[PDB]
Amino acid sequence: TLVAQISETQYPVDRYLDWIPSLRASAATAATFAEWVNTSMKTAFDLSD
Amino acid sequence: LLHADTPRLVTWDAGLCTSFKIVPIVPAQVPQDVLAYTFFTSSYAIQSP
Amino acid sequence: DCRISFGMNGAAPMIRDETGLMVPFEGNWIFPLALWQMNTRYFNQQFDA
Amino acid sequence: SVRGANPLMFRANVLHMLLEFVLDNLYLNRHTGFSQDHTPFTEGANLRS
Repeated sequence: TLVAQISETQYPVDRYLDWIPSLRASAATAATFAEWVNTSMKTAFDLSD
Repeated sequence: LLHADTPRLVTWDAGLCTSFKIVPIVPAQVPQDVLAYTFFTSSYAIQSP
Repeated sequence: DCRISFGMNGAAPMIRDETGLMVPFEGNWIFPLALWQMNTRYFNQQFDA
Repeated sequence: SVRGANPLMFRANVLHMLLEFVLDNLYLNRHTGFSQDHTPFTEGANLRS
């Protein structure tokens, strides 16, 4: 859901923050964004694996 | 006849694929008493192609 | 395309409009943010006064 | 003389020059790597390193 917001993906989802400027992220750019999402959920639920 | 040298067929290049370059022959006319030095982009250290 | 030309012998400087016209440094203008980011050093010298 | 050449032998020298030109360029281009532009100078282009 989040990656489709900052990239060009055919996933059908309502875009609510299109007035915020951004760029068409590539695979490398999206990977760093995905990494941040990963760690955030791991710390919230206290996961180490 | 027993052993012949094997030629080097496959070689790799990782740079620009060009054989022609542009070189200056006469320096520019900066500064001059007609145009102020703020006009030229070289005064701002802007790199040029 | 916002090229800036200095004026000669008291003539005012001019900048290129989107339609291709040259206009003096006055009036109401509309600028995308990307323009100032590209020419931050040059625009500051010419416009601040 | 060290500053002169025989005019009747220009074609022979030029022909050998052309053969040297071809031999020196017998290489294969290699894929190095890329990165997305973080500046607005291009619309998120991928630039070779």
